[PDB]
Amino acid sequence: KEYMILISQLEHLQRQGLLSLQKLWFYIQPTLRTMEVLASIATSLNKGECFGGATLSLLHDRTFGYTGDSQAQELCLYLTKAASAPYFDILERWIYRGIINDPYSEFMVEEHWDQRYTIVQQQIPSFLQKVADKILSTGKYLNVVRECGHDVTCPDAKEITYTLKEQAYVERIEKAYNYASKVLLDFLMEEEELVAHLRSIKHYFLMDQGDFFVHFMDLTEEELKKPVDDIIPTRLEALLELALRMSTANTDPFKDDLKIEL
Amino acid sequence: IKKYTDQRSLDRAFGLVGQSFCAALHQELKEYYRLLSVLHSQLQVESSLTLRRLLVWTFDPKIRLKTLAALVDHCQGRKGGELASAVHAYTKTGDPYMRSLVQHILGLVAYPILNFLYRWIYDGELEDTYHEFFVASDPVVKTDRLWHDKYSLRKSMIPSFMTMDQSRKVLLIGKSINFLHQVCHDQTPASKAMAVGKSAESPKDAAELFTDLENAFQTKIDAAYFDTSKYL
Repeated sequence: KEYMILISQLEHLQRQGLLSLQKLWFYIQPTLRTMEVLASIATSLNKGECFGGATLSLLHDRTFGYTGDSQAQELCLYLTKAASAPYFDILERWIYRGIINDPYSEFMVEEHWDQRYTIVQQQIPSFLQKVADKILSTGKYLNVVRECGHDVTCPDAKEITYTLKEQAYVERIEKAYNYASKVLLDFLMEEEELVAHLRSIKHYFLMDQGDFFVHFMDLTEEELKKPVDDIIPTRLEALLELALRMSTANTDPFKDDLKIEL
Repeated sequence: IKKYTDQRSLDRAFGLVGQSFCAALHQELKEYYRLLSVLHSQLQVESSLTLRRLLVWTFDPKIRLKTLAALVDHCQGRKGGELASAVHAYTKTGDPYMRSLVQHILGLVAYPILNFLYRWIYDGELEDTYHEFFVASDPVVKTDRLWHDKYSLRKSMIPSFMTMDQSRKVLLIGKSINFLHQVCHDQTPASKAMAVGKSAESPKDAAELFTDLENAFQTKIDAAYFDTSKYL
């Protein structure tokens, strides 16, 4: 629009027509500059065939190279900022709920029990893979709390990355998945009791309180002389539950999860 | 100047400064053409058409483009660093007729150079392809730190507005800013205010202070060198 509007303005001077091959030649050398950079981005895009974050990293490389000319830097900045404000909005729409939508797989992360979000090597953000691993694990923890219920909100009311600061914005992304860990660590400590689950398994599984087991070891000397028959494993669960309450377990729903291998 | 734009066409090759110098060379090429358009409006009917009056209307571009022929005769190459020693040798001449015009180029040849600098003070994410700055960042394979110098300063491309003690100074800040990344901290030193300053400086430069501030640019980096050190 800015290119076509100068051509019409000098046509008002064409009805008073005295303009030169030289006065025109000066205005076209700035606007060959605007068009040659745009052509050389377009020529690279025909040879490239990239899309998504692979386009975002190509445009991030053009912010490095086109420095030294101020006005070639300003469009290559603006082309990167206009390619990232879609992309980091697809980031933010994956952070508040976990809405993965793919018109042509703009974002990298594809939907998989599985835990298979697996970033892609096809695409990479404007930064290196460290922020891609940081946002991948963000989507893994918000999907854990989403499995319980739909309750999380991003800590800002609006997430912006279309600003010259971008490395301080992936560090406010990292303090966000740390908080998602903390509300998962919340959900461990309130209802789930991870510490009591590891206490009820592990050192008790090596053997911690043998009075549960020496009662059961009285009943490994009468039965366990031959391999198991068809009526033997029905008795073995009857003896585990017998040896539960003769030695006074303190929490019964943490010890009924024991099953018996054939 | 037309053949210089024909040789300008690169992706961005062997220097970020080299086509930045031709970008301004397209801006001062641009100014010659507005002086051609005011001549063609003389030609048709809508003054007298003698040569002796357009001679002195081209004699004022004759002081303009001839001192651009000295700027194109200095540099055949497009590698930065030696371009910064070229325009600083042209501003040491007096007579602020073209000295204002080479200060335009001095403020713009430096503008890729100092854009390497203050971000490497502030965040330190290396962005070299052909080492347009005199500090070539990571040309040696990554090793654990035994106080080995990976950032050499390379005398062949030192800018003439950066003296000898400031060339070693920005190495001393740039070596410490990388040592605080592998300290199990990604925190920019002691505050998030080291981001704030970079943004303020970049807008200020964008609308204001076009001439380089080589006396004042060395002041607040020393007021950056002291805070990144004690936080470390």
